[PDB]
Order: sequence, then structure tokens, then C-alpha cells
Amino acid sequence: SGFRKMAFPSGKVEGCMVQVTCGTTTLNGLWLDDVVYCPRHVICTSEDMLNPNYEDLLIRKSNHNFLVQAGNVQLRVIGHSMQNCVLKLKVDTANPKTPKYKFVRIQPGQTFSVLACYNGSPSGVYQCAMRPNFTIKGSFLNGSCGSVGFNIDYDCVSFCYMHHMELPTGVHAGTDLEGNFYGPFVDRQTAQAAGTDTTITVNVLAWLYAAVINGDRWFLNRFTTTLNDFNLVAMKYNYEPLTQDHVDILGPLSAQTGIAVLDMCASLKELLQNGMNGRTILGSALLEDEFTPFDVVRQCSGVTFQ
Amino acid sequence: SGFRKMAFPSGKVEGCMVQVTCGTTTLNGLWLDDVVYCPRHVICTSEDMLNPNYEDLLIRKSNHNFLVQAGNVQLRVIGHSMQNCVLKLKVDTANPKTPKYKFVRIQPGQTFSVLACYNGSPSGVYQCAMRPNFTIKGSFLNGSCGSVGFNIDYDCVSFCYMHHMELPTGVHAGTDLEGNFYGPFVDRQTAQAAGTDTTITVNVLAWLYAAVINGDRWFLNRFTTTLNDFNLVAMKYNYEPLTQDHVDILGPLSAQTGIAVLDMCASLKELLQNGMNGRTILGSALLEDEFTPFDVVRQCSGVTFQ
Repeated sequence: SGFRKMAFPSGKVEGCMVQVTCGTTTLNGLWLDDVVYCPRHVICTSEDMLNPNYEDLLIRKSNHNFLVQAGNVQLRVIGHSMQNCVLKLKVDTANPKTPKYKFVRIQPGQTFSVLACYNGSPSGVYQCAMRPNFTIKGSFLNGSCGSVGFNIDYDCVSFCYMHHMELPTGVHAGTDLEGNFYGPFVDRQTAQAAGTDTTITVNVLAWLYAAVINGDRWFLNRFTTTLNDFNLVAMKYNYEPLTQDHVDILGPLSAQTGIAVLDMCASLKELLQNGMNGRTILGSALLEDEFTPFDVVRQCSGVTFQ
Repeated sequence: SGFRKMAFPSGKVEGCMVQVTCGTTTLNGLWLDDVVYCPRHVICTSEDMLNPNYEDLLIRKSNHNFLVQAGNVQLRVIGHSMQNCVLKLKVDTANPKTPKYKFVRIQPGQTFSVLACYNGSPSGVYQCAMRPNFTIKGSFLNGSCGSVGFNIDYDCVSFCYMHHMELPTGVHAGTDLEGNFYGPFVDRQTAQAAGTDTTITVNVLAWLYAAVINGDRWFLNRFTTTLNDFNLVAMKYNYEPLTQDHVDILGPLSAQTGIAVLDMCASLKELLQNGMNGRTILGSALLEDEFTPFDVVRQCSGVTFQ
């Protein structure tokens, strides 16, 4: 028992990481079959990032001006296609290490593991959540553009994220692996307004189920409520609106614990209004929102991979 | 920027995990060169775990009663040596996937990554700290005995932990890879008293340096103090005694921030006594103690591996 922010094993992802260079500018790429995906800002200089024209810049550029080290193995580029904000570099060799994969585009509120890389060399792995405003609150230093986010399904790697930029607010934005940004962001150096952030209510209710399962009872109440009523309280506390599709998804945990979603909302409602007052829930003194119900299910009931 | 509980890439460790079976009882092993290390409680039944005699039990047992799947590859055992609380099973094949490794024995207060496995299949990876009382507060379900903890040094994997048991208190105990338990614990089913736990002061002071680096200033104070004086306050709050060897180790962060250890203790001292009062430090409302100074240095200044 116990309960921790667990991340997926990174084995299958570490051997798709390579190093991309072009002019001075160097960052990370992802190698899968004969192709290297990377952020197209790679073609840009410090001066270019202010008001860059990708076409006019991309056109002074042909294959033999793109380095692609893969440790010490040297890939050679024969072709180069811009696809939205990613760049697809085609290469002579194909990755022996290519997992059974797929690109996907996730929704605000879902969780993935992030593999932070510098010079195509992996340095660490953490779990984080796409916030409602389409930013992530991660850990990225200068050089980390091209690091990726992923979920694992027994054998299959879903790629859901590629890191493109830090904002002036010190949060992170980026694209899917088709190159379409998450949120209203562009790959350009200017003040980009984010959006009001919100607490992910479906994930917080999952977090409280994890707590009961693990012996954390004290916050369970003798009261109760309805949906439309609870949302009202969730309005003035900047929680997201809970719906029917979230009562459905949370059903299995209701079945295990034997506590109906709405008897659980009644506990939370009380928590928003009266706070925690010197009290912890799984050694945390605020309401954790980065565990989907799917995450809690697979950590409280063990799961094979690979 | 930003700051997260980061864990080491697990690639190098996932391909040493195998599945060990013996009677009914099945758990995880670690395969390195020609040897499989595992917990010796593998030879025990549910009834045996109450008052087990390892000798008399080990002696009814020879090689051909030890299964060792490595996915679907079948290892055959030719020999079997008990070494303290681990068991060393020798096998016909040698691991092509064996990293440049070494066993070590760490100290209370140091951090490692844990790779939780079921049936020799990796399921997730988290960062945690050996507590002063030699327990870890991890995430382990039935079947997770034999999962390991590790640090990575560019190319080299240090193995520092093998999971042996959960206590009635729902915390975890286990051994080094030579088979000597951490703490006063035995591999037997009885009430085992742990010990008073303590906050790791050197790691908390590191955590506050990480915060200043990242824009978290508010808690920096106009006051100050000496060592012997601070410890006094740290007594009545169940913090560990800070020493000279901890001012030494913390020196580099003092050099970066330009805040002398003792000007930092003066901030903490105040925090213990007056609390946080509705206030967060890197989105946390209590004093985090699971980041060594070494961890903060390598997350706030990026590090290549492999």
C-alpha cells in the first residue's frame, strides 16, 4: 500500500531520443522508423525568434545542413518536410529500437509521463497533467525543447506531447506530434497570455477515493448533496463543472469503496468551504488534482507492461 | 525552470528484471551476469512466514524447483547460495543487457528512484528517501517483493535497495544487494517496531535554496542566527541536528544564491515557530525533505546520462 506520484517506465522511449543541430541551434528529436520529429524553431537564431518567417528561413536550408547524432552513430538526412510547427527529417537508417507506437492528441485534465532530455541524452522522468488552459507546470532548462510526453499501454507507446517553449510566467507550452500547438500559443518570442487556470474536479474526486482505499477516512461526512447544487460551490472556488460523464467514469471506484459519487462531492464541498485547518490527506495539505481516476485504479490494482 | 520530484530514467534497469517462482510463491528477481538476486522469503509458504527456519527450509530445495522466466526466455538454475536475507541463483545464460553496475549501501537521508515490478514486468518509477528510521514510505502491492532502488552516474547504475516487506503501519522495509536489512528488521511475519521518524534538515535547507533560485523569496527574513542556537529550535520540532559536514555540502548553493547557510537557517527557524499560515513554497504547504542538495544541483543545472 501507500500512494506516490508514479511515472511510466521510460525504457521504450530512451532509445528513440536523438540530438538535432542546424546552424548553432541544437535541441532534441524523436527517431521512429526512418523519420526524426523535432521543433522547427531549430532553424532559428536568437535574433530570428523575435518575428520569424518559417518559409523564407526553411528555404535557405537543405538536408546537408542538419546534423543528427544518435549517441555516436551519425544519421544522414535525405529530405526535410515542415508539417505545421514540427519538422519531419527523413534519414538513410531506420530505428531498430522503434516501439509499437502511435501519436494521439489528449484532453485537458489527462496525465502523462515526461522524459526531460538534453543533447538527446535522457536526464529524468516525472508525471504531470495538461492544465485546463493547455499549459503544463513542468521542469525544463535551456536545451530541453524536443523532449516528449507519453503514456504506455502494455506494449504500445502513445506519444501525446513535444516540448516547444517556456512562457514569461515560467510555465510550459507545446504541440502534439502532428505539430499543432495545445492552446492558443505560437512558436515565437513575444508575451503570450495563457488563460485563467482551474482545479480538475474529476481528478480531485479520484484522489479522495485513493485516500479512503488507503485508510484516510476523517473527511467523510454525515451530510450529502446533488450535482447542480455542488457545482454552485465549485464555481466560487475555481473548480471545473462536474457532469454525468464524470459520475460514469468514477463509477468503478464507487463500486470498490461503496461510497456513491455524490456522498463524495458532499465531503469535498465541505472541504472547499471550511478548508483543511492543520490537516493532511495522504501527507498533503492541499487538494491534489494530477491523478485521473484511470491512474488511481492502476496504482491501487497492480499493472504489467512491456 | 519550474521544479518537480524527478526520477532517473529506468531503461538500464527494466532489462535486468526477471520473474522468480518456487512452490506456489512467486516474486521479482534481478539478473546481472550469470546470477539472479531475489528475497529468500521466496522459499516460504503463508504458514512458513510466521516462524521460518531458512536452513531447514532451504535444504529441502535444489535448483530444479526454482522457475526463472525472463519474459518467455527460460533460464535454468545450476546452483543456489543463501547470502544473508537475499538468495543468489546461478544460471546457464548470462544477461546481454547487464549494465555497468555496482551494489552500494546508502545512508538515511539520501534519495533513490524505485522501479515497482509485478511478475518481473516493470509497472512504474518514483523518487523516494530512506527515512532516518531506515523505512521508506513507498507504493508497493502484493507481489512487489524484489523490486529495486537505484541511482544513475552517467553510465553506471548503483543498486542501493531490494523490497522485502510492508510493516503493519503500512511503510516499507528492505535490504542492500548483499542481503543485510536496513534497520532492525527481520524477514518474518510479526509486529516489528520501527522507530520515531525525523525531518531531514540538510534536504529541507536544499529545498529552500531550490525555491529562491526559482523566484520563491517571501520567506527570506531580515533576522539571523548561529548553529547551536538553531538546533535548539529544531529539537522541539523533530528536525535532525544540523552539523559542519552539512554546511560544507550546502556550500555550492550558498555560492549560487549568495545566501550563507546560517542566513537560511534563520528563515527556517522562523518557519518552524510561526508556521506557513495559508502560504505555499513551490506549490507545497509543508516543508519538503526528500531532495538532497545533490538532487537540487542536478535539476537546477541539467545533466546528461547513458
